[PDB]
Amino acid sequence: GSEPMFTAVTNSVLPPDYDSNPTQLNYGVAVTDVDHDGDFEIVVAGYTGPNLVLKYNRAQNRLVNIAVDERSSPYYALRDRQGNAIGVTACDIDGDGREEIYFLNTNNAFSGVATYTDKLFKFRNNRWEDILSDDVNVARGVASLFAGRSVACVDRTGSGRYSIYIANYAYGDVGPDALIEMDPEASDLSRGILALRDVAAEAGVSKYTAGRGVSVGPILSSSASDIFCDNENGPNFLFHNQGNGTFVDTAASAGVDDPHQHGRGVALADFNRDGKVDIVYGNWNGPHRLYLQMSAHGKVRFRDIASPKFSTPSPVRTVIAADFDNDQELEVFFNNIAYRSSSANRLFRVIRREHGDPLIEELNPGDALEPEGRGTGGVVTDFDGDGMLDLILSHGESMAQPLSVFRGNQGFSNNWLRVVPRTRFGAFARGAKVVLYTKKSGAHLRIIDGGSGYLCEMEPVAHFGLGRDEASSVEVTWPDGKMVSRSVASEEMNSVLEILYPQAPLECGQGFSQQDNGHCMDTNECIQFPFVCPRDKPVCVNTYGSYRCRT
Ligand SMILES: *[C@@H]1O[C@H](CO[C@@H]2O[C@@H](C)[C@@H](O)[C@@H](O)[C@@H]2O)[C@@H](O[C@@H]2O[C@H](CO)[C@@H](O)[C@H](O)[C@H]2NC(C)=O)[C@H](O)[C@H]1NC(C)=O
Ligand SMILES: [Ca+2]
Ligand SMILES: [Ca+2]
Ligand SMILES: [Ca+2]
Ligand SMILES: [Ca+2]
Ligand SMILES: [Ca+2]
Ligand SMILES: [Ca+2]
Ligand SMILES: [K+]
Ligand SMILES: [K+]
Ligand SMILES: [K+]
Ligand code: NA
Repeated sequence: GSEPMFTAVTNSVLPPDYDSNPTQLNYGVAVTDVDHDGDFEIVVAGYTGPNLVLKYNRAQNRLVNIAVDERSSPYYALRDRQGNAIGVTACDIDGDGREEIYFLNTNNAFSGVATYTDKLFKFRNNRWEDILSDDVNVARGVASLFAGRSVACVDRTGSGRYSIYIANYAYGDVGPDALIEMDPEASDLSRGILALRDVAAEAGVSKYTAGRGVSVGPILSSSASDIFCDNENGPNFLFHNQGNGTFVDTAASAGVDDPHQHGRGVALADFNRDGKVDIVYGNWNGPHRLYLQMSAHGKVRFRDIASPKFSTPSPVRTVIAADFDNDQELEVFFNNIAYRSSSANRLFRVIRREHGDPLIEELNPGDALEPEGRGTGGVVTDFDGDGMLDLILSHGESMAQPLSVFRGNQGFSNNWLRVVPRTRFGAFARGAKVVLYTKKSGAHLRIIDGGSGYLCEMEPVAHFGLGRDEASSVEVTWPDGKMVSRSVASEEMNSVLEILYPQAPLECGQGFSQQDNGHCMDTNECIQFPFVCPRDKPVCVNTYGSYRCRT
């Protein structure tokens, strides 16, 4: 409630300067591995100015920009100073195990027609090169001149090669959303011929909307990647993956169309830890939503549980859900833009309860309050590898301000585990679901972020806080449905586990058991008895991960 969660470390780790943290207009931020060396770099969309690629130097304890102003540098093209970048994400589009980097540029346009193309950078011929406008693609209808906002990776058919969802901002009947991916039939990767196509129309997502936020993962799907678009001046879309690379909108039916509000930052999470994916998002000067997935009438239906404080209107941009203090409960961070007046950032803990809905608790964001911050973007990542998530905030639009960097103040003695699933080709498995079964605390769910938070993309890591507890096993579900269950050894606690795509006896913890298919599932205590309920509360009710006894 009262103790400050964050300390600013900007001045020691990323001081305002010309080269690495300029006073400029920045927008989205994405975390990926740019130099294939295992560590993650932080890619910043420069709206007026170069894009930044920040790499942690342990010797100096600094984030240093490696996209230096040097034409001979392999990173030089990434600067794209002429591009007015807003959205960014990174995804392996060609299946080489390395991520490409997409910048949505919005030069001279709020909406409709823009004057400079988006960029999709790939490392080849020993340097980063734009492939959207190269010989192969320039006439293939994949580089267009539209305003837009967020982008996100989508493993559309479970192939392990990503499509990139492009949330364009239409003006009338100009500027539909796009879904860009590799065209295998026109590609020859042995010769570096990477042919792209837009499949938005055939996939069912070619819509004319005021695009804002996007999130991707198994929301209604058990394993396949659905797409949630929180738009403005109209309904949100909840694109249910049909299993054949196509999507059908289900938002109105599911109760998340929210047609009279204007979405910004968005994240997918399981707040009540019932294994069903929930949706949190900010509404621009509107009632922020925390939608728990429920199953009313055998049909799926989301229910808002936002408290009055949580839903208090603000000029929200970035929304992130993460366990900043490793205490097992997710926090939600709101990066507000102080464009007309002071507008403090907000932090809430969402506390799973034994009975009923989670409890929403306002926290003190400490140095991350930033009442004068023009917040435009942000990410979480553990860039220094100490097991505590770090927070980076970008600022811009209406006032040039440097990036800010924060470390957490709380939960140092709590346990943690970080899980990194890989695709069948060795890339970050964006869109994968990771479930951690704890010894006594039930099951925690993460989705690896392919794009979230409005304009951003978080590190490709399922970061679990374990509090005082320990892990029994992990379970990874890839978008294609492959599921791997693995015990976590004692010595693997408080570390990063890599989980490879599949080319010890299983521990499922309390409330769960290994089924005939080899995977952990809920134990039904009500039938697995010596009878569990006492005389005075004799009716047993089975729950996911537990049970309750009532009268
Ligand atoms: C892609 O699949 C959709 C959905 O197919 C239905 O749901 C799937 C999960 C599976 O159960 C299928 O057998 C179902 O048909 C197709 O849309 C359906 O198409 C049929 C045939 O025209 C139609 O009668 C259904 O009403 C459609 N259902 C929905 C929900 O739209 C779609 O045609 C498939 N497209 C391609 C190109 O394969
Ligand atoms: Ca790296
Ligand atoms: Ca690649
Ligand atoms: Ca849930
Ligand atoms: Ca927490
Ligand atoms: Ca850290
Ligand atoms: Ca149970
Ligand atoms: K730029
Ligand atoms: K909306
Ligand atoms: K702010
Ligand atoms: Na654009």
